[PDB]
Amino acid sequence: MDKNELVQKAKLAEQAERYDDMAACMKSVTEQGAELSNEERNLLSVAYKNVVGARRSSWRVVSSIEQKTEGAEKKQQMAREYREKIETELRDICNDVLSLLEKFLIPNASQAESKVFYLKMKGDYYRYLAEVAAGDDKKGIVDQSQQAYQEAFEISKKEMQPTHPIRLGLALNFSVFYYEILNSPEKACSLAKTAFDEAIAELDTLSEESYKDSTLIMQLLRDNLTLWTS
Amino acid sequence: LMDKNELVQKAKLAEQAERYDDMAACMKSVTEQGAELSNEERNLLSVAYKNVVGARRSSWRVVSSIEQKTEGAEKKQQMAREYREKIETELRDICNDVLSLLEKFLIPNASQAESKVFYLKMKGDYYRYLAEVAAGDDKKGIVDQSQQAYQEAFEISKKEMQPTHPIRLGLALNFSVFYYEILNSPEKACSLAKTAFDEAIAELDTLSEESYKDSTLIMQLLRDNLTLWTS
Amino acid sequence: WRSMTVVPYL
Amino acid sequence: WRSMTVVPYL
Repeated sequence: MDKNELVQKAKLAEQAERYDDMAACMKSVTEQGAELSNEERNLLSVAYKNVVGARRSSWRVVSSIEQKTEGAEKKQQMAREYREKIETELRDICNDVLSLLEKFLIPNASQAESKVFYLKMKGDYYRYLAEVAAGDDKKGIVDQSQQAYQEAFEISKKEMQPTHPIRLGLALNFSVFYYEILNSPEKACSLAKTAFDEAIAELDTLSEESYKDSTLIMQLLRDNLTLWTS
Repeated sequence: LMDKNELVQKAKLAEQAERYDDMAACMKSVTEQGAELSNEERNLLSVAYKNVVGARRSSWRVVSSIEQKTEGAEKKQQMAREYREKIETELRDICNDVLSLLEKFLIPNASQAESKVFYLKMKGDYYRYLAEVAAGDDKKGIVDQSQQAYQEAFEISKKEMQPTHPIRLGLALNFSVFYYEILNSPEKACSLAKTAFDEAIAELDTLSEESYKDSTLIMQLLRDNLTLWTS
Repeated sequence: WRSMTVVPYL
Repeated sequence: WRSMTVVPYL
């Protein structure tokens, strides 16, 4: 294959809403070594997040049934084994993505827009693993998601403006990491609230192509805020 | 994984997780067991394969319309053609999967008449799905096979069922759609939908405390395909 | 729009 | 209603 055609096929799979196809294409483009476009970036995000997000939604439904089933041994042993199958599928999706990021995507990220973007993606996909991890392995998966977020966060506070969609995306997702993975609502809301207000302080710096994407995130910042304080 | 009641438990759970390939694999294993399926086990196997095939149907309509809108751009159309061909074999293999269950297990058991009609409309449906995709050589026969399934179920249903049974109005609705969307005969299609409808309001005495919602729903879709087809 | 169909779930 | 999250979408 060749890169210009794989992004065309993956772009076709997306309209056909067959996201496993679209993801296999964008893994093949990535495994070619060269750093990806700002269009090739979005496609590989959209692919795997649709791929993984399906396993995430199934997992929460099956895990909530497995908890509501206490007392019927044969119905609960049956829900447990399916959850493990579903989550094993989830684990392999996340390890698929985090191996692309350590061997191809992060090391060849030239600029700071990409370095922040791909390290927020690392934090996300470790958080997806933390959402499900148990045993004694949670502790290690969680801090590695936080060390990805915090590195990307520092570059963003330094190298990007408070309205850049990728810096408000990192605030929104990190703020959610603090709330739903670290049970720290106060860092979580202080972080989202500051990201929101520093971005309104400077609406002079919105661009003609990004003001739609930046105002959308600012709205989800204050919804995570409004949800979290009620 | 040989317990029949356990496979129906897994399929019922796959459905809640919206994993319809998993759910189809259980209800196929339940069916292959010689069985003769419950009326809930019939329902679970319907929703499974309906969702499974229905996804490939929806993808096919998206890629097939891009390939037609791509006339003049040689390389985008050769790619949309190759993807449409890829999707179509998936759709075709799902349909030959179901029609193999219906000939070897489902239609051959079928003690009752409620079930016989249900599975022969289902045969008509999944040959239609094949006709929606068939081209040239094998299309003529694929359409004829769907019409002989529908017409057997239609005759059994006029004879052994009330005009309000959701299974008899569901056949009318799909049969009318076959006439309109596969045989291009809109006048028959509307005569069939309108007749099913007017025969059903005529005898609203025979609505059940359990089925009145479901048959009233289908009566509305009969007259909605009708209103659509007359413009 | 398009033609509606059912496998009527009962 | 859950915690909401993104991926910019450029």
